[PDB]
Amino acid sequence: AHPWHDLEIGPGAPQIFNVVVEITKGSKVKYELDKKTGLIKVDRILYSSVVYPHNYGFVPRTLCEDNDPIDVLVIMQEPVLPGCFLRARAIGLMPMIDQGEKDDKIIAVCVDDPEYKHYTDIKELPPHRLSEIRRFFEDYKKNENKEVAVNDFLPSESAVEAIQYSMDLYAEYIL
Amino acid sequence: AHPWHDLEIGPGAPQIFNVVVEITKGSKVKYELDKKTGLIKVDRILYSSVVYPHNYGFVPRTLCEDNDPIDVLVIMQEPVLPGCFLRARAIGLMPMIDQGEKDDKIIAVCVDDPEYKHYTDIKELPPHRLSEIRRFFEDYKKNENKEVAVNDFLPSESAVEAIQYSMDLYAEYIL
Amino acid sequence: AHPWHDLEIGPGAPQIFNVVVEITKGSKVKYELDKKTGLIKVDRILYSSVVYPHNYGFVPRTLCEDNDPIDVLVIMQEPVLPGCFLRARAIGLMPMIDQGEKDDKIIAVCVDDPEYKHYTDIKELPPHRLSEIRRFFEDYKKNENKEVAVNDFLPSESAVEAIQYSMDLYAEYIL
Ligand SMILES: [Mg+2]
Ligand SMILES: [Mg+2]
Ligand SMILES: [Mg+2]
Repeated sequence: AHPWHDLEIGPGAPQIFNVVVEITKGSKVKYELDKKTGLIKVDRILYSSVVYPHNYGFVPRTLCEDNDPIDVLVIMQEPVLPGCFLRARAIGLMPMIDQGEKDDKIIAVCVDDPEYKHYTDIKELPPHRLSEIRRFFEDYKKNENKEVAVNDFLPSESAVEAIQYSMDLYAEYIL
Repeated sequence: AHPWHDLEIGPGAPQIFNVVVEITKGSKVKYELDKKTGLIKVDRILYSSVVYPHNYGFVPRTLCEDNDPIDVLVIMQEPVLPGCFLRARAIGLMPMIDQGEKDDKIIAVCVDDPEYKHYTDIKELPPHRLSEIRRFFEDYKKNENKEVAVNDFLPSESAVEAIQYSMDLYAEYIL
Repeated sequence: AHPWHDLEIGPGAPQIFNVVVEITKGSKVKYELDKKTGLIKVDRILYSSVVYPHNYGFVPRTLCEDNDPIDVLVIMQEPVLPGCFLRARAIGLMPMIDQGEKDDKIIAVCVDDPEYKHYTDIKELPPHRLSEIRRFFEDYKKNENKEVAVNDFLPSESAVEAIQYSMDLYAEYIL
């Protein structure tokens, strides 16, 4: 199964959905799905002594304006390996700009993680968590001389609307 | 290749056989094969501060009464990653009951591990190893309020008979 | 996608090319691509207390006299996981003999690693690095009672010629 096209989004979408992990919490390696093959590839090694703050990946059968599936950061107890998928609930949305292009990220929790599965909104999180996440995306390409502006987080309903829209775009631009 | 259906069981089956690893020794993440896609998914994060005592997975082209392929715990020197497979010899069988349902596990060694490849029966193992394994399966779902009873281990020939039966069930219930 | 057959070698071949990693830097597990299925398998656990000095794998759509794709050792900042691929530049060639059979290895860097992407020849590396690499391949099967002779390293152009030849052999012996 191709993890973008063949894996189902999950019956509970857009509220709950599968996430294919590309990058493990704590990693300096920026892995990405290779869209053509469905394999995981090294896009690059980060140019700063920084690491992804949480597991990170994408939602199957979604599509954004950047021609990628929608991105998700998944808060949970444990590191998850690239290429594996998990079930997640959207709890907030982080709008941002990467060199003039929209690049919004979903903030989610794993619904099968007994510690985090009961979160439904990012306002429930310790605020430092949000501060660290925002700072990561403002920092992680600085040493590539690439400009990343991050805006204020939005609530879970904004995230759910983003997911739904990306489902629609995928369904439209398929065949 | 779908790792359940397309990967061969191995010429030496039922005595020696491929094992597709789902969970690495030391992990708190309960990964599982997603039967439909052949991808590895997070089933859950364990609900106790426990970890899998050994690499853990399943045998291709097998089927049990629980509609899953047969489960195998593989004793060896080194952690193995989810989605990779290895060659194993069955050396014992651990019968158990998960909430009233049969859920027996094969105890095996990796035949390509110079340290463990010469084991042919669980009675050859340091007995604590068996004690820790049994205790793990009695413990690991307790905090999910799920009941798991584990019975006395059986010899390698009982394990080989279990494997063979699960080969037969797979061959029957295919097409 | 089958990682040997279906993944492209990369537009820049033979100078720059995809590498599918089989073994992570620091590993004692000798993983290998299973040619038939495209899955990663445990070939064996190394028989000495040694570990791979760098990430290690193969180039898609190549073929050598040993009926395997050509082998590559990839020098870079970070460990890469089995089954993932990356973009690499050939910077040298290590000729060797494994029990009377040719088994030459490419020495490469990851072109997406900001630290190493500017290397074009192995003479640019700290010489100890070459000493450690050579010694690894002279050591790692000793305890299997298998004989491995390693010869003097050759420059990047020798590596590029090896890659190109292995591309040709693959194209010939396909269908
Ligand atoms: Mg993305
Ligand atoms: Mg199972
Ligand atoms: Mg090889």
